[PDB]
Amino acid sequence: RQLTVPNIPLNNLANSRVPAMINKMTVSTDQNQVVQFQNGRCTLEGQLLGTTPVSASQVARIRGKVFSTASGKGLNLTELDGTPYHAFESPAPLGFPDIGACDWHVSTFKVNLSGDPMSRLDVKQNAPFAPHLGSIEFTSDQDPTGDQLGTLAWVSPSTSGARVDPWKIPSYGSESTHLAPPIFPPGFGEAIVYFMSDFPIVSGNTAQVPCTLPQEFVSHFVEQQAPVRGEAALLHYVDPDTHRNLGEFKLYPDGFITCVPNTGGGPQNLPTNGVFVFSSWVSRYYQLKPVG
Amino acid sequence: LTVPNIPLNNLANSRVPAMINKMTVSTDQNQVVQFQNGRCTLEGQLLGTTPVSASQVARIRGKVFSTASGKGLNLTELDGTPYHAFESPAPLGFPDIGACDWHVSTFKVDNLSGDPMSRLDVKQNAPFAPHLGSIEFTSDQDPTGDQLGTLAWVSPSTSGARVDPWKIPSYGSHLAPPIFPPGFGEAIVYFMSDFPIVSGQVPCTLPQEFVSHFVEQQAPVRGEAALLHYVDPDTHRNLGEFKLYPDGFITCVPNTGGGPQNLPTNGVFVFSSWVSRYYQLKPVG
Ligand SMILES: CC(=O)N[C@@H]1[C@@H](O)[C@H](O[C@@H]2O[C@H](CO)[C@H](O)[C@H](O[C@H]3O[C@H](CO)[C@H](O)[C@H](O)[C@H]3NC(C)=O)[C@H]2O[C@@H]2O[C@@H](C)[C@@H](O)[C@@H](O)[C@@H]2O)[C@@H](CO)O[C@H]1O
Ligand SMILES: CC(=O)N[C@@H]1[C@@H](O)[C@H](O[C@@H]2O[C@H](CO)[C@H](O)[C@H](O[C@H]3O[C@H](CO)[C@H](O)[C@H](O)[C@H]3NC(C)=O)[C@H]2O[C@@H]2O[C@@H](C)[C@@H](O)[C@@H](O)[C@@H]2O)[C@@H](CO)O[C@H]1O
Repeated sequence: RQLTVPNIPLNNLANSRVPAMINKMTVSTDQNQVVQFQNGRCTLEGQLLGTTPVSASQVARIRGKVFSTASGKGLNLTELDGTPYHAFESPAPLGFPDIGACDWHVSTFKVNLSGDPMSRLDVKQNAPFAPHLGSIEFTSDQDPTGDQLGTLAWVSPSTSGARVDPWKIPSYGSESTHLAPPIFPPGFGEAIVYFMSDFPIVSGNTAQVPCTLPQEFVSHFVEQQAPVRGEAALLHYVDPDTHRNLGEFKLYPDGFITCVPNTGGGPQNLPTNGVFVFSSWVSRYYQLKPVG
Repeated sequence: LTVPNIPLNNLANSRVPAMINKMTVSTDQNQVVQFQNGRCTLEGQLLGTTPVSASQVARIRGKVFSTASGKGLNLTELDGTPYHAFESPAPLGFPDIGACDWHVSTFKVDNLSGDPMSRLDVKQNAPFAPHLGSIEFTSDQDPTGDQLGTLAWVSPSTSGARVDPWKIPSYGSHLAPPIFPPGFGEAIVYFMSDFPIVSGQVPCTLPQEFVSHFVEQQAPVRGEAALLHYVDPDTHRNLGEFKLYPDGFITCVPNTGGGPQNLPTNGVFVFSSWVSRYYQLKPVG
């Protein structure tokens, strides 16, 4: 099988961290910044890593059964289809959100509905946040019971003076959590390409969430199950009307994309209607032409 | 030609933001539907309001403006580019769950403070004019400016009534055409998802990833129908035969008293061959 990437323009691609559409590419202000996102992670051969699910509609979702303690309430987590979550070789159930170090606000419904079926579960990333072992605590102004299924609606700071940094991941343990490994900028002047989406972040530097692979790229790799035939895949980002090559990018086997950004610029200066196309297999050391 | 190499339970609904729970046929197997989302030809032509991504499904974006009785939205496309009242029934991705109230959770696309969410309560009555590019709402919050959001739940238009999610809206005073069962014992296959419906699952005719697959591929149609096998991914056994039509829907011949609702929900659809219109399917379920 021959490796391809989706024939879909950037703006029709979904974020792999939050339920939203991609609106631009960028590079990090610190081009040496290392990330360890647990969603949007998939090898070129189609191996899912971390908590990464297959579908865009599994991204940043939570399902579980409500339980009561002396102190309050929690969810005993299940997979999103309701099957049992077993602590094995994943940080959390598939699709579980990976926006670290902040409060989450998750809108859920009970899976004969009457009145208002929604509950907003407010979740702190403090001590009883133990998704790896299979439970989290929440508070809610509503009264959720039983089998609740929902989606991350918005995020806010853990404490009043603080901010939300969407570039961080949670601490899944309460303990080895089987995390997808860190991603380093791989040298040769290359910077990791991040795909950004608008998302309601309260007290963030911006209201945007980065990811390292568009969700449709993930499912494409899973479907295709293609053999890696080189150290990197050279891609062109192409204008779909003129077929002009707008810039060179490298797609690495571990499942992320790089470019060489022009000083003070980068892929954030490119049109957002282009399509990535596989060009050829290249050596790890292939030197890219600068973009932006 | 290929269809997505992905088990059914990892496929998304194309009419609501939810995962596929199961397949079924309609109780009345001659029932005609006209869904506006989840519609795409085999060659990759989007129809109705159907978008490419599962994260565009059943979403609304617009600018808040003042109406006679309160507030409304002047619609835009989901990416914030202007909506033109033209050939589509509405902005791409606009919900198509007809004849009911909608409850849509939105945020202001901006710096945020406090509670950034508004729930827009939308009735499909006189001012509901999505083709022209406007709808009205009531809300217990105070949304302003550029609001982007997703359908959260639905309820009855009036007290005592029931929600029928098999209906589509009236878009106002290029609708995707109806899907007719083709005859010969074949029944349209509907893909069902759990979704919060007060006083009622939501059906669709193509899982969303089938749509992006067709768009992505731009495959030539080389026969009158595509014969698909539904395969157990763990034993690799063929669990049943289905036909995929060029206009973009799927059929089976359901066994009497049964049907694809009796099949496991973790199987994978696989293209087998091109067949003629009247290729007779082995019954399933
Ligand atoms: C118990 C006590 O000493 N104080 C409680 C208040 O903190 C609760 O109201 C708080 O109002 C704050 C703003 O005026 C703030 O909204 C706070 O939580 C909110 O902000 C924090 C960070 O500062 C987080 O971002 C939260 O996610 C966010 N919650 C929202 C926006 O809904 C409010 O209290 C929060 O929720 C309570 C239950 C506790 O978990 C606090 O730690 C949270 O901060 C309110 C309690 O309901 O009044 C007092 O009880
Ligand atoms: C008493 C007062 O001061 N004002 C009255 C309003 O409260 C009434 O609003 C209705 O409140 C109901 C709850 O008691 C209910 O929420 C109703 O809508 C709900 O039920 C309808 C079907 O009957 C739909 O299913 C709605 O989706 C559902 N809404 C939910 C669950 O949130 C309310 O009426 C709706 O909202 C009002 C403002 C109007 O827009 C109606 O057309 C809507 O149906 C109000 C009802 O007419 O009467 C006031 O006097």
